Amino acid sequence: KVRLFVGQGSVRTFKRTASQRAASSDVNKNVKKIKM
Amino acid sequence: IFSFLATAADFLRKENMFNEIFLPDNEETIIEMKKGKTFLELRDESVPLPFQTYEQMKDYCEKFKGNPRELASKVSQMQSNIKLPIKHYEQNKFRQIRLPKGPMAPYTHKFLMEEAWMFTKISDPERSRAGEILIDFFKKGNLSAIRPKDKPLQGKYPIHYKNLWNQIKAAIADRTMVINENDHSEFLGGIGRASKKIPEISLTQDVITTEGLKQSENKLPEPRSFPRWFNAEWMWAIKDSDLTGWVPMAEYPPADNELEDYAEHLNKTMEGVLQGTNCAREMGKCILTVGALMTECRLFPGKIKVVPIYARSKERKPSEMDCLFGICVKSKSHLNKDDGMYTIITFEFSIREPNLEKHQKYTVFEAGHTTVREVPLYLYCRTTALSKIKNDWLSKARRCFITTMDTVETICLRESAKAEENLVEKTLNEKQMWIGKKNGELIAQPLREALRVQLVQQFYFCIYNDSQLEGFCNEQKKILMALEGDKKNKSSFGFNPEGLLEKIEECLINNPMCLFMAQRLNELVIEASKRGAKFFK
Amino acid sequence: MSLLLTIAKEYKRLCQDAKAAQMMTVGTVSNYTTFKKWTTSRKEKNPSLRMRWAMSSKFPIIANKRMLEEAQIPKEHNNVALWEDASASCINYWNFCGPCVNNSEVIKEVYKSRFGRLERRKEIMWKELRFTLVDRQRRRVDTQPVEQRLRTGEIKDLQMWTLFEDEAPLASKFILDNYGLVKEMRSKFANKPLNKEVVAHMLEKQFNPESRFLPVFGAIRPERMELIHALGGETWIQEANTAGISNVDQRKNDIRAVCRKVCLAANASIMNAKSKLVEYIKSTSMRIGETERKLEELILETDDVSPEVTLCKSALGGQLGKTLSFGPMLLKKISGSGVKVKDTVYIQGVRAVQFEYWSEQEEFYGEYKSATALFSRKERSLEWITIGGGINEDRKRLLAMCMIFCRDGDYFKDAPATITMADLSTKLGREIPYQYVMMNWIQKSEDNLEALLYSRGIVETNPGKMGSSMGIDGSKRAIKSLRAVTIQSGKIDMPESKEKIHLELSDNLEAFDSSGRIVATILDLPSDKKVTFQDVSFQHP
Amino acid sequence: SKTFAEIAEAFLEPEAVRIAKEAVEEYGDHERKIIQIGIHFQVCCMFCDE
Amino acid sequence: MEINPYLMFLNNDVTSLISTTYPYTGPPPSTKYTLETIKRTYDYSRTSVEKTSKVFNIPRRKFCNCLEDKDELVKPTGNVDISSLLGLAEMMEKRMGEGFFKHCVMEAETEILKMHFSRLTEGRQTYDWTSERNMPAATALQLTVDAIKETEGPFKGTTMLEYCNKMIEMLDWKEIKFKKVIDSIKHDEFLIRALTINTMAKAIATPGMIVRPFSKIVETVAQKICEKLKESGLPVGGNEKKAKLKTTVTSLNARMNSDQFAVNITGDNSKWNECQQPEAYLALLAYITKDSSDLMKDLCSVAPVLFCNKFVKLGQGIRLSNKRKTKEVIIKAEKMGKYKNLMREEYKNLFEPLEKYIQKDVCFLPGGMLMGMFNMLSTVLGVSTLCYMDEELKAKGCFWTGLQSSDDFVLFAVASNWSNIHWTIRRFNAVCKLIGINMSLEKSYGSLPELFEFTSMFFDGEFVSNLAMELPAFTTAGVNEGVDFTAAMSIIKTNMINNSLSPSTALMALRICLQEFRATYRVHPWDSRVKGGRMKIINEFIKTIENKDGLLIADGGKLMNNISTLHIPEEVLKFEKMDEQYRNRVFNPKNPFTNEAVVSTHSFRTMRAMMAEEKRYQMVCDMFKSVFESADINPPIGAMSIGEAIEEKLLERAKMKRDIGAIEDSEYEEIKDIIRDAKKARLESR
RNA sequence: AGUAGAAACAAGGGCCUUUU
Repeated sequence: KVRLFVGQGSVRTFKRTASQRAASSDVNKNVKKIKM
Repeated sequence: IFSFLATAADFLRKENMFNEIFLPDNEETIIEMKKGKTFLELRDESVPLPFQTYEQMKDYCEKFKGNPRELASKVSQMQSNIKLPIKHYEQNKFRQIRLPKGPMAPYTHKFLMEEAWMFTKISDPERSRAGEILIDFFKKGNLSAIRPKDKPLQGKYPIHYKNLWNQIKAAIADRTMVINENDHSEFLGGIGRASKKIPEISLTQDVITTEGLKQSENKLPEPRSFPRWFNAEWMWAIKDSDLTGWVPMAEYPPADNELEDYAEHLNKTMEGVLQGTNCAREMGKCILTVGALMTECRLFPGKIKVVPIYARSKERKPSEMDCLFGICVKSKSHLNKDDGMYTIITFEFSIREPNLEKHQKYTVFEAGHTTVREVPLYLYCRTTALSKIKNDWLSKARRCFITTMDTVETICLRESAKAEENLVEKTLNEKQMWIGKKNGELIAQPLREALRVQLVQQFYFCIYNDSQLEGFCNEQKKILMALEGDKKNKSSFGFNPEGLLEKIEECLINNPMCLFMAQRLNELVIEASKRGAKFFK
Repeated sequence: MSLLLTIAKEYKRLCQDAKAAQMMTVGTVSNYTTFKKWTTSRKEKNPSLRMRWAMSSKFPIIANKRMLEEAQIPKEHNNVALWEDASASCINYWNFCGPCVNNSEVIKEVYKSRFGRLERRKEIMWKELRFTLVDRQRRRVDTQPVEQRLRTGEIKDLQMWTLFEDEAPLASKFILDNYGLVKEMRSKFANKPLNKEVVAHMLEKQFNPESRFLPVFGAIRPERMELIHALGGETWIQEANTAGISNVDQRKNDIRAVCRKVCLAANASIMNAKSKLVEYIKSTSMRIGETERKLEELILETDDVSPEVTLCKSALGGQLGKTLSFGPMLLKKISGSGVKVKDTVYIQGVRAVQFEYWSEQEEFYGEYKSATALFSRKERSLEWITIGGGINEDRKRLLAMCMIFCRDGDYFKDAPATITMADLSTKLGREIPYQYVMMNWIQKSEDNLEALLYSRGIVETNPGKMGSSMGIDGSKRAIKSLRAVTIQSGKIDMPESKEKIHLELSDNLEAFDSSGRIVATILDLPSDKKVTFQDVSFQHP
Repeated sequence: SKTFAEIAEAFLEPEAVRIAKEAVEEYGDHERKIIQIGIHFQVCCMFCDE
Repeated sequence: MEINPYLMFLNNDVTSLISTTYPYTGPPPSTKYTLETIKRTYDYSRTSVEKTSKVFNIPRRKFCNCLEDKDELVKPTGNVDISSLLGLAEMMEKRMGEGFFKHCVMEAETEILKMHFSRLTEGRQTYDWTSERNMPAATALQLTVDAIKETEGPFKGTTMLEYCNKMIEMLDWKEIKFKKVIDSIKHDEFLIRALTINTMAKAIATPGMIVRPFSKIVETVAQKICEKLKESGLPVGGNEKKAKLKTTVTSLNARMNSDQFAVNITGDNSKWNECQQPEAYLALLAYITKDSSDLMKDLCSVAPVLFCNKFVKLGQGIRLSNKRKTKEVIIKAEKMGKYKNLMREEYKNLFEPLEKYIQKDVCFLPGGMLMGMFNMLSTVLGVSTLCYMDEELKAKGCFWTGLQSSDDFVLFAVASNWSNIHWTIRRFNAVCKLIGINMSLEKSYGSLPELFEFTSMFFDGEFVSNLAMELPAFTTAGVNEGVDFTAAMSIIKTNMINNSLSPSTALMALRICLQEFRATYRVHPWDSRVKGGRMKIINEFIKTIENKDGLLIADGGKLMNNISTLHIPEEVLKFEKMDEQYRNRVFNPKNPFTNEAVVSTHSFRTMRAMMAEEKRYQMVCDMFKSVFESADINPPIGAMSIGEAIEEKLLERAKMKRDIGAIEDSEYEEIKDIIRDAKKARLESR
């Protein structure tokens, strides 16, 4: 973990682990389930 | 979750939607205009007469239903209690415009055009400044011969003008173009003839009695009859000046395509034709003299500088030439504000006797003799006024070339397209344009010679522009459209032409151009009545 | 360095104050923008006069002292007041002789747009000026050839991530996706002495296709529209060949072909056509010049008003223009309203087939190849049509497709004998309405088209109206002509509206737009064709 | 971008937009909240992470 | 001979020469005017019904639904029948479609909410309710926000709605403070001062800053409505309305039957503003806002009442003088009543009837409109009339359409006989009279097809571009050397594309602009002989400058630009030739002096209490830009305050430069200690 | 004196506010 200034007037915290799952796929699946 | 939330907050902060409004909590879920006691107290007082509270008006409007029977009945009842007149012009013709009555309109342009007599001297590139030219002209000694007589031919305040002329000559002799503040300069420049403000807190009925006090009795302008001398100026301005290249110009650029060659050939022809006239001499005289006066009022305000009335030209095919039409001076031009006011004074030469009706403004002084043989002289001493805006526009009077070229190429391209061939030289040389009447007949001359008339028209629009000419040229369009309708047998009509003519005749006062153009418009409708309708004699 | 210490001392001095401290402490940083307006607010009515006024002044110019001292340029080389201790003349001295920058070849990259303009203009072979009354149509177009056209948000991120990285915002999706463009821009403008704001503004102009509503004649290509002023006016035409400059039509054409291919693939799945289409779109890309771009972003950026793109934009959820379609034809509703109303049509003897027809007055602009129209319908009848095209065949085809659009004519009441129930519907288990059947009928053979035109009443060309009349072969004038078919000269000006409508699509690829209207369908595309796509990636089994 | 739904589709997936829209219509509340509810719904679906 | 220039109209088309009439080649060119306007407004309202308000205790004439004195109706009447107006609104709604207005108010509400309150700064001059003077929008906004801050507490709001709710609260407040060389004012004086609308003599109104946001909201609704309508042309300009007219005329010539024959009428409404009432606008906005959120209902309802209660300031008063005019007294409007005897009979007759309405240096006006305020809402109200259609017209086979913009319209009537044409026109006049909209009988005219006029654009088979209107544009703005010539060329290009300017006219204007450019900056060609210090230095050093062609126009250059190269600045065409040393010096990035333009050396930069605040904001912004180099292009956003951002960024920069760059641990510690001290001082101070 | 319009200027503050 590490804190870091980002852009302007934003201090955030970043962790060096790639976590970008598909958002579209999961949302679509849940929406299809909602129709049963 | 945290990456999604970060992106979302960035995309909200970007749009100014990161507030409670769009992102409220559970409780703060009721956003509403903060209705105040006074705002309601007023809104409940603006509701129309039938209603007495905004609630009734809203309840009546939200449920409003259409009843076309009542609406149509009311429309017909309003259509009957009106009786809108409709007047086809063919039956109800346009009576001739009535022009005001009184003495002839007098000359008003700053610098004499027709009368003005000029002195030439070979150009010196090194000495190109205004003062440098004036000094060089003074040194030959022809200028120093002038010695006006005490008695003027006409006009008023002679002594002041004579004293100022002597003072100017002394200034130039000293090579310092600064005039001192004396009684004559003070009176002509009105240095102290500005009414002094009186406070109201220091006022009393006794003070009112001691000196009369009443609301200013606004002295509206007075009416002046048609000028009989304008035609002479036009005809003179449509003649060559024995010199060419009076107005400066840029250098034509290269060319790559046929279109550019055509544009450059037409522009060359028009510029060559238009550079030899006299109107263009006045364009040059205005551009240079006002440029100098602009660059003096900017630098030396509070000092009554001396500026010449001059121009630069070129002998026909050769050397160049500096001309000196006259001399000007400018009283204090302390232009603290836009659209200011600063009196100037203009001396100008002539070889002609002054008309009483025309040259009412001027105060001439016969001044010895001049060679060409010997001829008498006449020193025309005016006292006019100018502003910033008039200065800038006169200094940008070169605009007229654009308009004239646009009209000429709007006629030539249209005539060429109907035949699908380059018909410009033929149109220019041959196409006949009526330019007046002589001996009861309609004179006509090719376009190449009516460019001069068009240019003079645009120049005079620049010179005599005022509210009157604006209103006139805005209200005459209806008549021209009616004329076109008559030409094509389109049964035009109107509701109240008499009011239109009244509006027009209201804006005809003491401005030669308006009056002259109106008389010409009447002569036009008359000549067309022979081949058309909708106009009375 | 020491400058840093000066900045810190300045900050300390400001914070020592009370008011500045308050305004800095309170609120967020956005307040800066606001404050940026409360200061330095002053304009002038006539700037030209003011400039002439000021230039005359003894010392009009303003110059920093440290720059002049560093330059070590004479104070007055020849008794000229360059500065007290500045005149305009000073600049001349600098230009003619003075400190020289190491190289000025970077300017060609900063203003790549204008150098591109000059480079394109140098390759135009001018043919011949002619004179004639040119027919000009007022339509929206684009006047700047641009590669990889983007939106303002992407452009803003591109500037920040190419100039100010230390103050870059959190990494966006676009920046990750399009890293070759960011790298290319970064390399040229990194570690360079430059006015950063100027470069940013020029990159903004670089990526913005200037769209304008102008009169136009001839082909429509940005390469011409940028200099249309020097090609022709209302009365003249300067012929010139501009075909081979900044080809932008081949990539648009390829994009439309790809959308057609994917839309035709994804019609097989009756149950899951939509999902298959989206998956097919996402798992595909294509190369543009040097970079490789994802098809979805290209579709979002594009402005091709075509059923393929319209459908894809709907599927992804992109909003699109208020533009209808009917086959290879274009439409635009100027006015009117209506509501669906079913009516039967007997195909052969007695075979009822239902078809829906609107019921209200409705004006419609139309546009087929080299032809245009402004027709109107009313309660299942073509009220009138005014054409301003220039080709006989395009005129006839436009009129026929318009008649079909409004389901006018007897054939809709009593179908032609030729058409059969096999072709009426269910080519692949999906019903095909009557109108598209008639469209296929007319395309199939010219004779059917002639029969359809005959269906509309024919009258005798009255006197005077001879010029405003159209025969069966699209004649300008004849002795007998189609009923209520006005004709004029000059293309009908295309309307305009800056509106954005959300529209969904059905399981059968029927794009609804918040009302019954069918904006587009898969049954208004070329049947099929084989193509070899270059520099494309169909990463799907 | 003249209506809220377009602004939500800028970052939110259009499906969640349609969902929150239907939800607002059923409740009858202002549509200005199409964004907030959409965000919440997305968080849950993404939260699940299959 | 007697030369006459009009004779060219005898045998040549009138449009192809109408430009010659416009005197646009020359320079163009209180209380009496305002009093006459007030009187005409109170007269047009034909009724005499007067209520009495309690807040102001001023008789309030009601200009709606009280029509009387139906004499000489031809003249302008300012009474409105809300029933008729609502019926016309229903007709327009029906034609457009179901729920036509809800989508519009939705598209407006989508913006009114997220709008930043700094947008108000971009507007014409607005009256200031503190100094009682006209002032640019930004200064007035800053002044009133400082008054708010001094009164109760800093305005934390950042959006339009918060600002409006704070104005509504400010109306209630008994006292309001505001800075001055710091007077305080009671509720009633600020209540009057908020509504007060000044005037500028360019005439045109100047409403207070309290009313500006509500006006923006109403205008935004009117705009989103008008843009949809195809029978209006106010938002659009140039080509768009011409294309509209062409489509309209085609539709007309197609619809009309053979028996039917069309007519046109160029109309120019009169007293547009004087006869429009904001109460009809109030009712109309209520009808439009019948289904949408109550929020838009109130927000829209606000501006009409404010305008229906708007005071109007009398400016500069009368001037007194003696016979010789030596002396001269000045008197303001407030004291006019005292010296009522000392005025001309006409001025007294005009003033005396309004004394009851008159309040100190103001005259309460319960209605009327002023120039520029509600252009698009009146345009909508007037387009409503064209839609009208009734049984009688269809029975007689008559129908009228048209195209109206603000106070200027075009009408297209159709019928089968002139006896019916006249009746149709009278019907139109009546329906327009029912809602105040009048028509001038003198300036308005008609004719058979294909001869009309609309906003100074004359129409026939063709449409002659006026060109006169665009002549003033052919001037050098006067910003700098690089910008001026390119801007002029771009103006010429636009005029060529739209106003169908000819090529030779373009070349002449280009040469004229180049010569005025050479004259203003006191520059002249190298080969010319306009001696000057600049010119002499140029000439000697031009021997050193090897390439004559590449020389810049400002540096004794020559014109290398034409019709086919107007879309390319000179700096670009001459780049190749430009001498290497000359090019390097000309475009050296760092120099003392150093928007489709190139940035070169030629670019040069050439009531105090307020200056103090301006310098404070200037310093803050200046040093925030000093730290952050991307402050202007991309508006900052975050949760940190300015101080916190500066603190952290400065510390990070110091650490980066101590790590590698030329800084010593001593220097880094000194700077960091300074920063800590500054932070402590800032927080502790206030 | 003069300008122009439907009112304003005819300097204002305490000594200051040359190249078409």
